[PDB]
Amino acid sequence: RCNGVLEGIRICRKGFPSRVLYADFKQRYRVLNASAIPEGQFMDSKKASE
Amino acid sequence: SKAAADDFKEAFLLFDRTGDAKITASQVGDIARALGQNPTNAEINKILGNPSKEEMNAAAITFEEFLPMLQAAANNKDQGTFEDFVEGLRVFDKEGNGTVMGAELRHVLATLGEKMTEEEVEELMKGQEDSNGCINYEAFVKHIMSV
Repeated sequence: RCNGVLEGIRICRKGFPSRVLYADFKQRYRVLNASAIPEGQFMDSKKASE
Repeated sequence: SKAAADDFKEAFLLFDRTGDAKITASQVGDIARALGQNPTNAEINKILGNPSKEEMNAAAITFEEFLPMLQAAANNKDQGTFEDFVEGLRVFDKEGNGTVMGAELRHVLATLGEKMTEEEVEELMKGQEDSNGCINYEAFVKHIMSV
């Protein structure tokens, strides 16, 4: 509480809880529009998920 | 329901080697697959045990138990989605083209999860993998879903 950790969580939650790392995002979900999501993830580790 | 498909009873006469109209419990997994049902082997195992049925001791069957077990497996055919089969193998190899290196698919199909023999793995790759060592799984999963 006194750290700021709990306050950073607060401010976050005013917020977007779950946050996926891009590769961790590719792999697990490529399969959803398989062709177009795989291309995105492979073509730009980030731009992909996009 | 009949739609009463009486050809399931005619196929039971093609799998019973004694002609007495009974099929052992060890054949029921492969005959559900030959009637157009793909229950996983753990599912076929569970159901059996679930019903205090031991596949470890001698077994016989009657058509009156095999018919309702095929009808209990027939609801699970909604799990056979080809989007997830092609996307599984698309996450298994890099680049934008559907090719698994030969030995990657052979060792994964024999040792990961439900063990497929390497004889059956070679019979499922025979023709779809050429001498480049690259299995095109777009046509490979197409031909696996043709049977």
